[PDB]
Amino acid sequence: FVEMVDNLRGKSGQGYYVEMTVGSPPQTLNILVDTGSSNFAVGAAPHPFLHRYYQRQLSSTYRDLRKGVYVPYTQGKWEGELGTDLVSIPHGPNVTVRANIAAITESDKFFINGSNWEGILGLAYAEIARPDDSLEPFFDSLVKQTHVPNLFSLQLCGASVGGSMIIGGIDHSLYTGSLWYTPIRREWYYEVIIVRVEINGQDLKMDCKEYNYDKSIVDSGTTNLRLPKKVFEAAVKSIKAASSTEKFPDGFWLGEQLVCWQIFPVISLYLMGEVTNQSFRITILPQQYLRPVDCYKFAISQSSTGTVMGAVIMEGFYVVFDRARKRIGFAVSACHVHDEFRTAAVEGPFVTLDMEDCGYN
Ligand SMILES: Cc1ccccc1-c1ccc2nc(N)c(CCC(=O)NCCC(C)(C)C)cc2c1
Repeated sequence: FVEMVDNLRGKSGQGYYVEMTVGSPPQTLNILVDTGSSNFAVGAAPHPFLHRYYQRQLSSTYRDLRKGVYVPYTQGKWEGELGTDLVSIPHGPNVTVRANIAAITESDKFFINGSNWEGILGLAYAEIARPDDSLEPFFDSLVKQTHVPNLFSLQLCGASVGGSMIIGGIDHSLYTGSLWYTPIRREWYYEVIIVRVEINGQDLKMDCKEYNYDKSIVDSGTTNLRLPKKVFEAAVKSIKAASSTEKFPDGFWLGEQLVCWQIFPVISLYLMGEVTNQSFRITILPQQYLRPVDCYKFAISQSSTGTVMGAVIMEGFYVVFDRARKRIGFAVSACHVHDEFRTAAVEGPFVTLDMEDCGYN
């Protein structure tokens, strides 16, 4: 999978995108890689922020589904017109798939001014696709129509960002040590179960249900580590404690301020393993959750929809979305940023009882 190496670009905080083609003849677009959504949606109108857009009138293979779709978010939205067309990934597998495409015709606070992408590739499952789960997501269409294996893996290496999306396989050059797998609890988001959290080696001693209150997901579309409020409150209280050599205001912890200088504690997440009463832990450095924006912001925030393992987690690990076996693999990434005193790590096995009780119902 050599030519798929380094097929991801982007800017800090603006997500990772991959090059794709749509229609016949092929129209090239940069498309965000997003494991937290399930729609393949592309700009189709000359929005002033867009470098380019889907021009359906130029594609002989375009087919109109004659149905709109409306996707609101927190004060933002995009909406579009559903259709199908031929889709390829130039630095991916050598195949061409007919996939659903949502031609974005109206949006608000969706496209980013100054960014270099024009659409979004939802890699999650049909259940959270809009308008309903009958709109087959792209990767499902890819797997059904070709012999590409039902998995993909992501190495996000956080000016410009870089990374690799390996469609249908695993490139063992992109990680060190062994892969450790956590089960996909349910196929809608990429939902997983955190069973224990440690700050600098010290457990938070919270009922593990809180770590997954509502849910916990793996999301390449989210920048930060998003923890439930009560877990976030307890998490920052511990990170605050080990960080007494230097005192910042309270608002900096809620995402309100940056400071440069031109000692922090490591965060450990224990994930449910593949075997009863067996878990493993992934540990990230300060180089992950303190994102430069030599200045840096604090990239851990609270959430209402559960835990979100975003780029702060994924940029330290090679992550394997093993859809065929309903599991997610983690391994130390060969590109993660680390000093010479501490390293990102994936360790196991550990003994953890009542891991199923950690999931919310
Ligand atoms: C921010 C926003 C504004 C207008 C339209 C869409 C978006 C949007 C697009 C894709 C997203 N993809 C994501 N993975 C996320 C974060 C995770 C999340 O809440 N997913 C829920 C489902 C859905 C992504 C809203 C469809 C938020 C997103 C927000």
